[PDB]
Amino acid sequence: SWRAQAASRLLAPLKLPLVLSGVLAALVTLAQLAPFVLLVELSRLLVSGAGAHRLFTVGFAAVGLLGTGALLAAALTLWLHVIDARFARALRLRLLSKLSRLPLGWFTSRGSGSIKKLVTDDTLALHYLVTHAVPDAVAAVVAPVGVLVYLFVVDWRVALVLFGPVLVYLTITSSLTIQSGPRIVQAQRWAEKMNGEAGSYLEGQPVIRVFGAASSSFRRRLDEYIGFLVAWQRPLAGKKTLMDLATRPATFLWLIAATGTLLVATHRMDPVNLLPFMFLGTTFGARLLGIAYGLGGLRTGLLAARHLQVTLDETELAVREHPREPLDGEAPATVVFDHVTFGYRPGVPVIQDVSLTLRPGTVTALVGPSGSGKSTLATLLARFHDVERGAIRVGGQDIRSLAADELYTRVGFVLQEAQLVHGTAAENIALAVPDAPAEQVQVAAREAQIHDRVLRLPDGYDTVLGANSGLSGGERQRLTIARAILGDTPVLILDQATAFADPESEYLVQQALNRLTRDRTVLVIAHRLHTITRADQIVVLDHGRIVERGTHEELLAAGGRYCRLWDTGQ
Amino acid sequence: MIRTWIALVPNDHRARLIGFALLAFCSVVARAVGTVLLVPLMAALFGEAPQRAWLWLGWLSAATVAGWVLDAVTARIGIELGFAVLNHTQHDVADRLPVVRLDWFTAENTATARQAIAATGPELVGLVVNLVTPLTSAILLPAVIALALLPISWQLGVAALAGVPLLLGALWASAAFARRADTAADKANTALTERIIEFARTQQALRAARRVEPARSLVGNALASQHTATMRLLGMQIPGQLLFSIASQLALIVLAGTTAALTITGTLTVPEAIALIVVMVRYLEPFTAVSELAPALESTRATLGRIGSVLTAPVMVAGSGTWRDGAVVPRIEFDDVAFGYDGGSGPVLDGVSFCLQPGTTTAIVGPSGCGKSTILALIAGLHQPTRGRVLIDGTDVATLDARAQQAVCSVVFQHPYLFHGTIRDNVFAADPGASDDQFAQAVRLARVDELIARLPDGANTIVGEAGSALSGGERQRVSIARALLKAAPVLLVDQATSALDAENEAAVVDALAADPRSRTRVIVAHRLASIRHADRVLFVDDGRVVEDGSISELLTAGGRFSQFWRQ
Ligand SMILES: Nc1ncnc2c1ncn2[C@@H]1O[C@H](COP(=O)(O)OP(=O)(O)OP(=O)(O)O)[C@@H](O)[C@H]1O
Ligand SMILES: Nc1ncnc2c1ncn2[C@@H]1O[C@H](COP(=O)(O)OP(=O)(O)OP(=O)(O)O)[C@@H](O)[C@H]1O
Ligand SMILES: [Mg+2]
Ligand SMILES: [Mg+2]
Ligand SMILES: [Mg+2]
Repeated sequence: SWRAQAASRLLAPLKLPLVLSGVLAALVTLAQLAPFVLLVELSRLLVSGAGAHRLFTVGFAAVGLLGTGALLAAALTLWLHVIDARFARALRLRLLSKLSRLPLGWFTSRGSGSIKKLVTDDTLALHYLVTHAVPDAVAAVVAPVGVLVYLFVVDWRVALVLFGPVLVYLTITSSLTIQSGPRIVQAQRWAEKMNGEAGSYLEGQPVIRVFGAASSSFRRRLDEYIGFLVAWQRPLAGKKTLMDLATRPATFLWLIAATGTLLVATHRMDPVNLLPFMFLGTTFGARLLGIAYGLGGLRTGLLAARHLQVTLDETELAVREHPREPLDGEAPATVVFDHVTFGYRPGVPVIQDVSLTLRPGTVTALVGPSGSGKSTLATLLARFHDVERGAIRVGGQDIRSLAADELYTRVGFVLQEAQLVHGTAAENIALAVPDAPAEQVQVAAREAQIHDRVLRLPDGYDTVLGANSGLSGGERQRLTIARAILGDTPVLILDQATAFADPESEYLVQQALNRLTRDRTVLVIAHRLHTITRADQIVVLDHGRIVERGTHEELLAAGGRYCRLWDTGQ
Repeated sequence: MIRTWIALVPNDHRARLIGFALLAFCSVVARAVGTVLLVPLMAALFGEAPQRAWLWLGWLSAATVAGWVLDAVTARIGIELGFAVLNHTQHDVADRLPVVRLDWFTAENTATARQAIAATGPELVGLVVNLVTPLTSAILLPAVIALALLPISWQLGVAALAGVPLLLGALWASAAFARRADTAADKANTALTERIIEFARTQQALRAARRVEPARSLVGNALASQHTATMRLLGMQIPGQLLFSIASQLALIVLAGTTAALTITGTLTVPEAIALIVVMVRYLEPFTAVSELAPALESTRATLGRIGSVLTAPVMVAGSGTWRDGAVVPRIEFDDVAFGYDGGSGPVLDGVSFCLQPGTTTAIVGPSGCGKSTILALIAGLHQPTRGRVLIDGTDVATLDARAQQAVCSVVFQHPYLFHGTIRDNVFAADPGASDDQFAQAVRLARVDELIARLPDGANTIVGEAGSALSGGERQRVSIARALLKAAPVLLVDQATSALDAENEAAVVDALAADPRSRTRVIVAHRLASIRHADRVLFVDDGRVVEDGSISELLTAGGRFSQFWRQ
């Protein structure tokens, strides 16, 4: 596609440094074309005489102009690569500031290999289109058109032969932009498809070493990528070579030498009129070839610019959507669900009409079968998903009107999959509060019963952990329980947090969490029903709807759905 | 690019690789001869009779046609050497990766592998033409033009030989000025892509810790450093361009001085010097052709360095033994094993010895971080011990063929990782040539049949990147179903119940312990109702097996196991 819409709204702040680099690239190519109009006046001057005082100043004015035109041509392709390295950053800094507020459903559909591509290899695919696209298209129009105009007035007969290569070039370059135009979009579906395979082939390495047949889907999406590159570059490099053999300065120098030795041998021409050809009819080939070899990049920069603008127009999580008012009924740090309805796919719902409310200083349980909307409830409380019906009001105000920088300073979260960033052991505990001086990280680690272990790493609290390069899974979540103890919040939402903890090191972590949160609001999702026997309110939740709520001594002693989820395990 | 790229091409192509460097030398020789044949032509096209320039146009036409043919042939043989290096190296990397030691994949040895298997694309099928063909052609052209100028007069031959050391030195100094800034820009780009992948992967934690805005993101700093590195690279690249311009200018001055001197003294006529001017323009063109190819040269240097670093990784040890028709419900046994991790504290295990009976369930309980998921990884074979021996059915596991020792275990990992696809694809990833009877058996034992009958497009639902399109319990049950669908006569189950609720875990435990296929099962557990069946418990603590025995007698003698659950 040759459309520019959504590719002219994106790269619109470079409005002027493209009209100014078009008059500064059709003025530089007139300075790299000046030495050869002087080598032509000197060549027709040697033949006649012109005592050395005149040959000095046309020979020295053609070896200085070469240097000058080669110097003020690298001063423009350096000013262009600077205002592009400065624009790629200003653009890919708007990308990861825009998709830092898209709903998490936008992340779990692209993956991590199609998001890395979008940011790195899509703002890098606009190079050619930005820097060297207008100069190459404004030089290949003023050098050939004009070096072929000046040559039709010296001799139309010989200059009529130089259209031979120009006509063969125009067909080989027109049967190329036609032939390879589905394979410029078909090759962007393979880049973001091989990035995903590369991501899932290095991370899931312990699985490929046991089952083996899991690498089948990678080794079969690779013989196809190779088979697609093979029959994409095979017929393209031949047409990129037949396009250089016709545009080469050794072809014009033979055509001229062959058609001028026909007009001078038959006395039709004078050999002194060939001189304007030998030095000028060989220049415009470079410009023609440069604009021809740069249509693939020019068309890839229009797909990249269209993928980058359909993303910068997405619907994000607005921070004023609908508040009632900040007051009238609920104290600070009390959460309230009312008639909440949500579903990840438009058709199917996940949670259906849950009411529920958490009091300022009490503990709630949120128990229930697996796959029954509990992590989803916590997630849409964290404002990751923007529920579809009903409201959520933490502290009296809808969470759709909190700045997402005042929301996460009220609610704290210990997620169900303990993920930690690539930093030291103290840049993973002080992640919410990066500046806990040094003896608050130690107190947080002391409360989460991980201080003695972290003080055993190769170099203590300064050991770079990264993605599972230390800290066995049972104690890489006690480092995320400390990350939420440090940076205390008036309401803490604990997910399944003691899943990987033994029942001697979970009795201490859940005892140093009963002393801290004596006035906080807690919601502790749990599957071990014996840890939460002493909660203030247990709420069963199966198939996305509350079915039972009480104090567990009313639950196991009146009714079911809990007296047959607790009796299966005693 | 040379002696590095030559190492990538296979040997069956080392019969048409030394026949490709000949058709390029003949190509540049034809180009140089066609360029030089203009001086005898223009000298007879200006003379008394210009009709004796016909015998000098036949030769120019011959040279031009030969140049056309040779360039087309070397552009056709070029891509056939890219389609044979890309294929070879990609397949070699894909086959090498599942054998590299698990302690090789650090945080920086993983970005390298990911770039090797993800970035290397049209720049491996297009360096054999794009990079090396014009580069060697432009390097060779001035010297051959000088050797062809020698017959006209030797002064110009020795004046144009003096030009090629200038071009070589300009190339060397241009590549040596920017080299540090270039490798720094490469490191910055790699760090930026790694930070971007981390930001896209662990996004909920970053959001809940409000570290997502680029003012405080961990990726904003990487982007800033990447920008400064690229600006420094742009600034350091220009001395190379100025030096190339200076080399061009002074070589042109030497050639023009020799030509003017030889014209004045009386050797060359005036018709000849005019053709020599065109010859020297053609001579100067390679100088401006190499300036473009230098940066691409450094880029392909970096790419091939990455590929080679991946291809020269330390592989895991493996002997040559095999099995007797697989195993036959084997007996695992540790023989004074001791294993410490590569980067970390001292040894996890040190001299742990025990013998597991064949066809018996065995539990491994203990405190957190006390060496259990490392005992399972030593049994499986994912880690070689640093002292001692692991004997499955008597045969040391490290004296077995690499493909005959990954078929005696089916592991359920602590952190389940499913691949991108549907549910049935992941379940069939263990045994792809399975029927529907064994598939239904596996999926029913792991309580995934109700999960499938409870989903809109069950057995075809996408499962996200790892399991992100599934709950923590559904992903774990899919992993259990996958691990049960394999004929390995050893079932290493890890925690594998942490996420299942009270009535899913009881069903899964009963079904897993009521398997029709006889196996040697090993269970690691933190819950008490999760073993309930194992006839032998191993209470590992800090790396030592404090005590073992049956559950019916460990809780009647006051020890670690008795009071490990009362409180
Ligand atoms: N990113 C997603 N896209 C689509 N569907 C999802 C996504 N995440 C979860 N689901 C679906 O929503 C349902 C609710 O799952 P949820 O994560 O709430 O389970 P849960 O009750 O927390 O489970 P457990 O307690 O066992 O961890 C699940 O059946 C799951 O299939
Ligand atoms: N990838 C790794 N690199 C370096 N050290 C590690 C790595 N994984 C674990 N360790 C260390 O080795 C020791 C043994 O860890 P292991 O995985 O056996 O713990 P675990 O018994 O699985 O813990 P849990 O039972 O709580 O999951 C741990 O103390 C841990 O700190
Ligand atoms: Mg560039
Ligand atoms: Mg959950
Ligand atoms: Mg473990």
